[PDB]
Amino acid sequence: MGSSHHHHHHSQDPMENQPKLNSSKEVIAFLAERFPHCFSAEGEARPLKIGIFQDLVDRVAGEMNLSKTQLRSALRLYTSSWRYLYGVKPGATRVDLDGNPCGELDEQHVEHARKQLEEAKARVQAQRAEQQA
Repeated sequence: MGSSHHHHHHSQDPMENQPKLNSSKEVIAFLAERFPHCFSAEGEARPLKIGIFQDLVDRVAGEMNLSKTQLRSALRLYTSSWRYLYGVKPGATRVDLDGNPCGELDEQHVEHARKQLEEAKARVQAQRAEQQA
């Protein structure tokens, strides 16, 4: 069974590809089992891009449980996470799923992206609680 044979790459992820993606959340999780650099699953998120999705989709998609758009949505879900934009605006992503900053940036420029959350934070702020975990 399975369309893609010797399909791309699974790691040694703790989450594992247990639930069949479910068209958003747990596909980050796939994304992450698949892309230990790009994605977490472990984690809330990490600075990603969005146009990555397309790249993903090279790789990701209907390997298990994706019809791309039910992945691009994952790439909405966790991308609406803050933890996502703890960098993401430029190549803050650091990945087009090989691990190039969507090849868009260096890191010393997504360095400021890395501080654009300090923009966020600083906007959010007030409470002791913000980046507290």
